[PDB]
Amino acid sequence: GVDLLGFLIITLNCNVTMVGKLWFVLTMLLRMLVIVLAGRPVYQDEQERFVCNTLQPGCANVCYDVFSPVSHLRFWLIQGVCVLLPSAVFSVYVLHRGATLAALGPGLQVPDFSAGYIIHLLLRTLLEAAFGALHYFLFGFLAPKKFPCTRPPCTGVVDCYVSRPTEKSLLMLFLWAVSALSFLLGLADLVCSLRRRMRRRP
Amino acid sequence: GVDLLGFLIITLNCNVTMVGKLWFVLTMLLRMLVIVLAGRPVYQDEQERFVCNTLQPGCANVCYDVFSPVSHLRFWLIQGVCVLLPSAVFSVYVLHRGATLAALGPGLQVPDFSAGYIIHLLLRTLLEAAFGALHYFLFGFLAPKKFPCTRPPCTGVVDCYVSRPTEKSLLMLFLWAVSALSFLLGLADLVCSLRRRMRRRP
Amino acid sequence: GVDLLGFLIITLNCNVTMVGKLWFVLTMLLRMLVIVLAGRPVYQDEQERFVCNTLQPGCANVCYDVFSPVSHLRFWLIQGVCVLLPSAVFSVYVLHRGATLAALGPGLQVPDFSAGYIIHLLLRTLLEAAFGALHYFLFGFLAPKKFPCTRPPCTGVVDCYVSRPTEKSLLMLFLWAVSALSFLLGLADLVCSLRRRMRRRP
Amino acid sequence: GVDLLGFLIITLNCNVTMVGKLWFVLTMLLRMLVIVLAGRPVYQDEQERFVCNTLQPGCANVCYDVFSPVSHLRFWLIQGVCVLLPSAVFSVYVLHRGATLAALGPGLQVPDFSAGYIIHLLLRTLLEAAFGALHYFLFGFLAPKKFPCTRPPCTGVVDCYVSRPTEKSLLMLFLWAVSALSFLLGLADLVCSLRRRMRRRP
Amino acid sequence: GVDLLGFLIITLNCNVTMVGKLWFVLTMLLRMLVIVLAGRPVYQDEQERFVCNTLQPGCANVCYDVFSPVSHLRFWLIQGVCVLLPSAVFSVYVLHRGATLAALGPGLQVPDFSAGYIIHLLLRTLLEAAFGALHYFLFGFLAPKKFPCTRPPCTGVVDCYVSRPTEKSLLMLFLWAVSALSFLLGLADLVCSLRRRMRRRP
Repeated sequence: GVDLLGFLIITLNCNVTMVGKLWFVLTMLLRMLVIVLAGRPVYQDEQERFVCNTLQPGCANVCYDVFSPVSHLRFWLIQGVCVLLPSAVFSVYVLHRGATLAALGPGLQVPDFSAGYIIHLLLRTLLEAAFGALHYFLFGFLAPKKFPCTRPPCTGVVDCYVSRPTEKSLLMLFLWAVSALSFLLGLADLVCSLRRRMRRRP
Repeated sequence: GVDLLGFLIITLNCNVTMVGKLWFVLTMLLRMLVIVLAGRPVYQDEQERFVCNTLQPGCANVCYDVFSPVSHLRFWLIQGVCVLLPSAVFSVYVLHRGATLAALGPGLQVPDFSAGYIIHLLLRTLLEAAFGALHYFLFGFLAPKKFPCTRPPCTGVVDCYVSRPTEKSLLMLFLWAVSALSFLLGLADLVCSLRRRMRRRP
Repeated sequence: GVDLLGFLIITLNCNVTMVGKLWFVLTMLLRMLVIVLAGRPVYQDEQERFVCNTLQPGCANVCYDVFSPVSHLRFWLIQGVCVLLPSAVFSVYVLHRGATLAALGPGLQVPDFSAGYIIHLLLRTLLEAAFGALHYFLFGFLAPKKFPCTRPPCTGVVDCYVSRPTEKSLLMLFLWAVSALSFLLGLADLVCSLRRRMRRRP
Repeated sequence: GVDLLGFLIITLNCNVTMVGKLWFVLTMLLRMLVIVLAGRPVYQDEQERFVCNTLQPGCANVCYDVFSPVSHLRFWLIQGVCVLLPSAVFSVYVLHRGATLAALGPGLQVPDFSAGYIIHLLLRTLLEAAFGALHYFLFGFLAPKKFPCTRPPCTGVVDCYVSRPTEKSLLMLFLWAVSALSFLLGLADLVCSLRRRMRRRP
Repeated sequence: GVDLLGFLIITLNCNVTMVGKLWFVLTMLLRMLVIVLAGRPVYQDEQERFVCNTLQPGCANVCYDVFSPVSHLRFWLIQGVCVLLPSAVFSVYVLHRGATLAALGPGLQVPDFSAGYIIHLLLRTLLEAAFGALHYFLFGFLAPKKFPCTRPPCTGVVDCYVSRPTEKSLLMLFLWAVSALSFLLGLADLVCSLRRRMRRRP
């Protein structure tokens, strides 16, 4: 005996575990906020102050283009969005299936969206290992200090100096630690919400 | 027997299909977020580091002005806004026609806004083909690496070097793939929500 | 027989026409979003790359200061805010007069805020003609391509080159078209919501 | 006979006058939006283009540091936040005292938070005169056009040119007018909500 | 006898004291807003205008990298996020335990989340002393005005000039004062919400 803004929050809370909620808080307060606020200013002058020891115009542009085919700030952003996509698709599905069932009508009788949670957890877990492997195989662990350049529109070999590599290496380690910690939180929910299912099935 | 914050969400959910909701999520989490967050920093120094091999002041300004009459970041933003406009006009219309009917008053009796959905889908689908054609005929597929300039306030032919073309070409391909995938989602909803209409009409 | 979050949306929806709602959508999705997102990056380097053919320090600063006493981005922002102010004052007034009347108490009995709509429409319409006239008399229709400078801390006449004038001229024409189209929407509501009033008064 | 999302808006609306609501709208739509959106771009290159007629490195840095100990954009932001703080503390107090009283329980019986309004108005009014006096005694009314510098790491007296002083002086006058107009709105509410109190006390 | 959007706000308000609410307002209106809005522009050109008295390319990059291993803006942001994390975890826990208990069902009967408040307060208080100690031992109290550099890719000892140190020193003192004031607010809530607990236990 509740209103429509009643049994529309219980039907979404009772189908998600506390571990998932705290994972959501951790993944949106320590990952999607640090990247936007403290990641953009750091990588604002990666090309402006990429000083190369040369004088022929155009050597610096190609040298920088060869040095970094794609900066890892965009890699972090893409990985963060692709991790959060399944957590939104499932929420939309739950809302659609919960707000349409009350229209027909008949101490609560909330639906049971449990079979749609394990698949979501599996997809989210699988989407992180591939991204971690790509991160390791593309960017390594720490940024380099100087780069040698040989692609000639210019004459010779030009050694260029990277800008503020220590802070970049610190931020990379921080994000690595955050992702590693968040992987275990999502792995512990799949092994706990699946052993709690076969128990309640005589 | 529901309140006003009751039969004001069902009357908006029952008139939109799950395909449309997931298209909305995809078009606002992978298109309107990537452009704002990762598109602005990339195109921040397109003119600052457009190095030209010349010394007469003023050759660089006109050469850049001839090179790019309009950058494609603004094109992407305009296309994204113009695609989402019909999806907001219909929502406003539904809210206006749903919150006014309950004022008069008489196991639910929700209205049927189905004839106003096919027209919206047709307009949204038609608004994307023209923009795709314009994108292909204006910007091509990949960015160039060097530009020749002849418009003289300066003396001769000046070859200028574009800044970070590889990352720009990667982002353009990503956005092309996203738009191509989103077109089929909007096309499959029109062919499914129209065959499901003539069935329920004896 | 509704709650307080009941007859507090009808009392605000029944007093505003569909034309006004779609005008609100149009002038907040195509005017206040384009200016913020695509207007700031364009006018970010108007002074940084205002190249002048001189060598005496300080000629460029005064030449730019004489060239543009006030950029038109701030003009657009001020006009946009001053247009939207009346649409918020009336909403605040309606909420204040609707949430205080239900406290006393006595198939609905919603209030009639119609006399307070024509005055709002008249003020909003009058606030746009003056701004349009100021825009035409201050900035013209197209940006110039080069500027002559004579105010001497420097020696002679210095011709400076403006940065990316074609894109600026395209954006300003787009904004002109948007404002011109929005003026007629606000003019057609005053002539329709006033002829529909004298009819219902025997 | 209302819900909790019922007698939680009347208990906040009935304790605030229309003058206060319109002052809030004016102070958050014409003061906290202009500063953020149009104040940040103007003061973005105050140091980048502070051209000084010298050649010894380091003279420009100290000359700029002596010229502007603190820019007035931060002064405006601090004043704006410190003005709005009392208007939020009182709202939090009202919510806390209104949501806890309905738990115990017993044509409405709304509480009377009037003695807590005059003190808030007095504090808000007193917090603006001091800031106005500080603004006048620190920044004056109009920005200067050129600055003489004598603090030597360099040799001699160096005259530097300020960047775009006319637009800065226009924005300063606009903000001065806005603050002066807003002071009277807060002064007229204290003299009206206090004469309307002794009347209703036989 | 309330709805679900009823006994879901009382169960969260009655478990938090007014001191905590005003601390939240203070630590989100004077700490998380000043840093984002007035902290980013100040530290935007810390490396761009770090002038060094040398001519060999690459000396400036390493000199700046040695001078500031990590800027204190990121330190402030990390400390602010880590302070607010416990205040969000507890809120999520309260919502989860309050929205699930009403599903089963049985002048109010709100739960008592008091034992879960002292632990949260203790963790939040302990998380600030360590950060304050780190701030003192890493950045001191005032920024320096000039830096000597000896790490050679360059020849000799190079004295570089910091950019706008006075404003940085003023902002750092302001943030120090804000943090010091906020520490006592969180300390006085633990000593008051613990003496008020043993009283109500015969």
